[PDB]
Amino acid sequence: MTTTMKISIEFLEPFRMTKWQESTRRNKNNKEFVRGQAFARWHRNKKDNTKGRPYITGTLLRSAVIRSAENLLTLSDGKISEKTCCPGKFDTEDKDRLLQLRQRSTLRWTDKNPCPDNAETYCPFCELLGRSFRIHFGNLSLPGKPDFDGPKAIGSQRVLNRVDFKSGKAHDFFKAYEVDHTRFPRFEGEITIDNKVSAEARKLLCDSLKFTDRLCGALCVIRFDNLAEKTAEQIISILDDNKKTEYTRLLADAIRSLRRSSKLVAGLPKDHDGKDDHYLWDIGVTIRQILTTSADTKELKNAGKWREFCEKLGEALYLKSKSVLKETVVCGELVAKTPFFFGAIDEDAKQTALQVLLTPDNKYRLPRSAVRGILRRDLQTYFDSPCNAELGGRPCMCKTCRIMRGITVMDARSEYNAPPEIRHRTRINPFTGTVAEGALFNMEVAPEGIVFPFQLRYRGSEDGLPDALKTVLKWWAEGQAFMSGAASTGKGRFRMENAKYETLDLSDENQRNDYLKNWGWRDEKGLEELKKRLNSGLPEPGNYRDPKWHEINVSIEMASPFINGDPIRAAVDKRGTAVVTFVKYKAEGEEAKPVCAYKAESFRGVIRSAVARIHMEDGVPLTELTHSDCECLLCQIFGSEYEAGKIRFEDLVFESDPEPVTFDHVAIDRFTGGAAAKKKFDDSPLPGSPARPLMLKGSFWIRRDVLEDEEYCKALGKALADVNNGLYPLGGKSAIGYGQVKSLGIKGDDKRISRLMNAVPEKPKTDAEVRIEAEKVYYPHYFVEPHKKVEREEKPCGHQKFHEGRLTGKIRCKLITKTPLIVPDTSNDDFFRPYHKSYAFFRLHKQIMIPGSELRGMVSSVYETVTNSCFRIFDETKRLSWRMDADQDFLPGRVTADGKHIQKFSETARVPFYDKTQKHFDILDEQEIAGEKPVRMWVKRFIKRLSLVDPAKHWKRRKEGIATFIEQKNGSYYFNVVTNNGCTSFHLWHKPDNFDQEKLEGIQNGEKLDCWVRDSRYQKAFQEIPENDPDGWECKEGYLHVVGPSKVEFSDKKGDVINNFQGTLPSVPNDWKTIRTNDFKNRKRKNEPVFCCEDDKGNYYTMAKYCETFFFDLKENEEYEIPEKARIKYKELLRVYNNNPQAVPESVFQSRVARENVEKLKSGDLVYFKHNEKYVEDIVPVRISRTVDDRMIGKRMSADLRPCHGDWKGLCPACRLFGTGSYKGRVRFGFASLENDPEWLIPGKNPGDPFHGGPVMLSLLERPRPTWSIPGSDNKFKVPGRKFYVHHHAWKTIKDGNHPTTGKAIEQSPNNRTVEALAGGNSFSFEIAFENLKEWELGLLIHSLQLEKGLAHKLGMAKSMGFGSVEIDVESVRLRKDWKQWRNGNSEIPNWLGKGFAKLKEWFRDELDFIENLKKLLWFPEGDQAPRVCYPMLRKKDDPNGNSGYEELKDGEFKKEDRQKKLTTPWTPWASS
RNA sequence: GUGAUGUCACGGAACCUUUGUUGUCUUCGACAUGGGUAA
RNA sequence: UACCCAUGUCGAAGACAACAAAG
Ligand SMILES: [Zn+2]
Ligand SMILES: [Zn+2]
Ligand SMILES: [Zn+2]
Ligand SMILES: [Zn+2]
Repeated sequence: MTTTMKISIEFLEPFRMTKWQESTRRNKNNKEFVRGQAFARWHRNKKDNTKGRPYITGTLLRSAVIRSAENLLTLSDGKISEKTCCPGKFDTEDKDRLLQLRQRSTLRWTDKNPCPDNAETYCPFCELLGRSFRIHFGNLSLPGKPDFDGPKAIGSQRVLNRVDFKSGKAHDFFKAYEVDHTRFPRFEGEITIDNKVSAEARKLLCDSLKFTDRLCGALCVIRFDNLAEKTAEQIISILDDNKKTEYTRLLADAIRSLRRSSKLVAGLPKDHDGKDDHYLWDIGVTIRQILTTSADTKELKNAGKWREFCEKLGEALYLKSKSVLKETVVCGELVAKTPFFFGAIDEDAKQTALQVLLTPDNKYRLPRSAVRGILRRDLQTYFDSPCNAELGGRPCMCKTCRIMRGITVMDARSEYNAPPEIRHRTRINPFTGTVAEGALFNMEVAPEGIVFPFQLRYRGSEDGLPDALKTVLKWWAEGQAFMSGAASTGKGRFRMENAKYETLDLSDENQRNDYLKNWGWRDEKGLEELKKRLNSGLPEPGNYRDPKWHEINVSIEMASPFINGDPIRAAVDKRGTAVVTFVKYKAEGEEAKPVCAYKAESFRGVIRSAVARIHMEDGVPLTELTHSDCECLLCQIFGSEYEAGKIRFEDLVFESDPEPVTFDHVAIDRFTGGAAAKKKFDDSPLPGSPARPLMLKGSFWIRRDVLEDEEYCKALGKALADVNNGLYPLGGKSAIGYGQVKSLGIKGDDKRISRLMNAVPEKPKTDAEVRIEAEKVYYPHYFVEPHKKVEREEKPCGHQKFHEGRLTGKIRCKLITKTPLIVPDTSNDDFFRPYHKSYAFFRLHKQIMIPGSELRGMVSSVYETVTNSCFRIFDETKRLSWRMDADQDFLPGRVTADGKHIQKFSETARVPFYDKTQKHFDILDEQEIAGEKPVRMWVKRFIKRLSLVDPAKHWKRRKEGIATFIEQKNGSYYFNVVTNNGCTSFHLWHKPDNFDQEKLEGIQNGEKLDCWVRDSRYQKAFQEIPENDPDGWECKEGYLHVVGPSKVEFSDKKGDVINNFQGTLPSVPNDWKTIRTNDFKNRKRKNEPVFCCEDDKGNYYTMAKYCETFFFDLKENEEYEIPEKARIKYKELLRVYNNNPQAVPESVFQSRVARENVEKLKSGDLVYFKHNEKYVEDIVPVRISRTVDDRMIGKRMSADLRPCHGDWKGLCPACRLFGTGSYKGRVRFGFASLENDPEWLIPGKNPGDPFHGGPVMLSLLERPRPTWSIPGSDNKFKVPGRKFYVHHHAWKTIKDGNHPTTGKAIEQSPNNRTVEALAGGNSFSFEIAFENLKEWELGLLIHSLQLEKGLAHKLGMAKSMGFGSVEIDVESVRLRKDWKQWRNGNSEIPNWLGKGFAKLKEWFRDELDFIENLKKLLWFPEGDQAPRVCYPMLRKKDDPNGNSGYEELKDGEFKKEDRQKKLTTPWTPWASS
């Protein structure tokens, strides 16, 4: 006789579920199992499989109901209905049977004895306990009994740590499964109640069910009545096929960044010319096309679906890369004033190192655990007493724990669901100034401005909230709620807003019953009614305590460009650039606004370095200290791995919205003087200049106790003063003038910290002498042959501190132009044009200036020559090659079926193919033409010519014989000649012998006559014996070498041979096998057959080759193997053939190697080869072809002169001063600013604006040719030296349209430049910042700058044609004696120069000849002295002046034997004239 | 799928430390092609 | 198997090297 009451539990928060465990561990000795006794449980349908279902025990529900009953009986003085309850019986004989025992105190409401063990009737409380089944609680299950694969199908495990209060660092953690109430809100069950129980027991059960507010860690209401995989495979296959796997990770991070929107697919960058040949997105179908067809797929039209697709694809690519009781309700919103980071790692998401916590539907989550932890920390801070409570046991009774036992906080989420942003973070090596090994990672960051609903309920005996809670909530109201991790980088600062508080008296019977009836107004509907009763504001704490953190505002003025780089954003950005500045997102509504900001991590690192460089502990600078378990200044101010820091830097944002500009850079090879291979690049920094300085303003929070301390204030003041003196540039690429701090100023410190922030020798006369003759013509560039000794002895000083005896400061110099100067703005190529590229001068904010990178390059090139050093930029991997001449050792051969052997054909013959004397093309198969199948062709090696008259009147070896005349036709005689006493009889046709045929004109058929026969070399083969000469043909089997009609001459202007062509010029045929000879270059003798044609693309073609080859007499016994060196040389030859700008525009006239893009040597190939012993030296595909050098170009140079590899071989003085990849340089080159209004070379069109200038056209600036200075493969030829262009006044001649060498004209072209030049007399002032420079280093830098009276520099564009001669005068030197004191060093300059020259004497005692050579290359022409300098022309027939061209110079003056000495002796003429 | 006269698990901040940075003159002249002739 | 040269056009580089998380 029982009745069933059905119950339902609805969860308002994600609830906690336990990990499944077998019955062997379900005991009292397992910590993990007993920890989850208050959580939901997971069942197994079978023990082996994880397929199961979540359930809630009836025991947990019963315990919660009993606790609520205790509370209700306490609030009603033990009275339920008209009966009084007993104090309750909680006393068990067998303590062991109880899995757990109560460790909280039991509420007490009466002094009576508990009910008797055996009694006729029991109080309602005892009936509810179960002493009077009577009331049985059944397990609650999901409705419908659904099955799930496993716990991870319904929930995700999360880590919850425990943080020490004093240190701020965690020391332990535990995990639990969180199941979202959105997916699984309701659990249903039943309670079986016996009919004999009293009505008061049922009333108490109902009241306790309605009073139970939490269960399984969540607030609850109890009521009783393929494509991504395929895309990844395709992308990986495309990368594998094209050998572009090194771009995989960059493609994994970029594609992942596409998860924000599919619109980014159309916004992907293109090539530099606007075409779809981007080096990343057009690798292939292409990757861009794959992403395009994935974007508009019907499946991925939803934003969430596209985000999931992008995340899965990025992950796949990354893996490929490897009594009195009151309740106060406070409702408001927590708003993020900074980015925040609640850490939670997904094990299946390995692409991001640091991740934020999200809901299953990708909403940002403000967890309840973090809010409780922050509340406890803030209360402990308020009380100034840490809670020394250990886990487990009876509850702690401190002031904090008492407050926390009445506190309930709702877990919160946000409507905003955009994916988090990814930030790059690194750690710098203090000694090298570069990044440390392995210190590169990325962090997920949630945007600022996200709003979370916030509800806090406090249940306690006080009238309202305690004073501690009031003060903590007022701290949070002032925006000092630091909730999340990564606080030192200014993350996780919230402000509580729209706060309302209301107290409900649960002691009142009416209020208690109202609370019970409405379930405490904790559900979504109940909160709506409750919030109407809430009153705005917060209680004012009587004993209010000030917040522990104080805000200090920083304002930085930088008169220079700035960049905080982000390469992935650039890889995705619409405008193709190598790197772009960092941009963050802030949340507005459901949208994200991107803004440019200086990362808080970078500013924190710079400030920390500034503090550490000037301070040292116990004789050791703070940087060198291990910073483990120490009390040093750096750990006190900034924290360490042991404890949290007392300072927190926020992101500094730039005022206004400065849009970034694009600066191009190219590395200049020190040998060739031109662009180094692959070293062309872009940068997109924020533009800054003295005209419009960047203003970077932000805040950082410092703890009050530090701001009170005098020593910390003094340390921060000295560091910020050194930053204020420009000692610490912000951002990257400061070596080229970026991010120079003009001024720093802090506010809000009450002046505690800011109180600390507050004749040059004449150029020496030169000794250099250069004699110039007006007749002589000199070369544009010469080479300084360097001294063999490059000093690697010194070790580079670290950037960790300033050193005694070393000089730090700034050099202000005046750079003067002595000739026109050209520095182009290459972002736009149409400044002087309405194609022919035309560049404006370099201007920043419409101010003419020289970027620091060009000045740095020029000064570094001079410095590498003053002190002998390595060639810092040099393409060592280049392989030189030359063309053969018509002058033997190459022999025919066929590559065997193995592929590692080539046999040797004994003989070759010329088989006419493209003339009208045979039908070989018709009577040969494709396989025979290709050389696959052997063919039988008659060959003749000697033809016979005869004279009727005995040799006279003009052979040297003739055999006389009897000619029997057969016939005469076509004007040519025909007779069978029998000679060698009848041994050899052959039929031959004969041309009329001049002055001889007339004597014997009489034609007798069957005659006998006297003749003399000679043999001539006629090495030709035909498949069928020709009818004219059916004698002396030997049938031989061999292979046909057919490379096509390759020997061709293509001219824009009509050549002599094609001009005399009679008829109409035919079209170029598509099939190269149909090409037939149409004319003869020597028509008189019917030789040199030629095929002439004309086309629009290539103008006139003249193909003079009519014979293919026939390889016969193969030597199968003889073979030669192919070394890998020969194979790589042949591959280089093939790539040079295929990558040929000057190739003929018709592929029919190209060889089979070039017209069919032969990428490798394969089996069956017929080639020429030269060999040594049993291995092949060189292989060529045609008769006259390319010769490839065996060694790299860098081998032609001494190893001491090669670029330093770091990993410290050591460092040269110039590499030491300017830095390498592993060592940061100690010099920073700022932008030179033009002092006055510019005197220009050419005034522009409009006289209204005088600052702008007019166009001028340079001649063709062509690629430097290393093969000229290096005449060939001989080891005698070396790298002559470092190229330095001489000073000359060809700019005057080329100011008109006069070519430098010729002067005929300079017409526009699609391959030349137009520029505006700063005429001579322009004055710039610039500053070079240096740190830790020796005396001789400063002296030699000054010498490199000033040079001597009579010298100059060359800077900018078109140095060969007289442009860019500039001079530098050192104006002033400021030296950093101390952080507070600076003194001038103009009196110390002579000592600097003397010590530098003494160091030069030490290094090179009397071998300073290079200096003089450099000096002669730096010598500037005196008055009444104008040398003439120009490159030669191709040939003398192209030069009106009559000077010898390159073809006439390679033999003669600049012959291979003496070209190097001519080019290594400065100012050496190449034309006497 | 929990036992039952005793479960503070709202008893526990995934927390602390790290500079997207180092190096690079928007520069610049001789090369490309393969045969033809031996009346 | 031994000589002989003939033709006059043409852009190149477009990022590279390193770190890809540790304590
Ligand atoms: Zn009782
Ligand atoms: Zn406590
Ligand atoms: Zn320390
Ligand atoms: Zn070096």
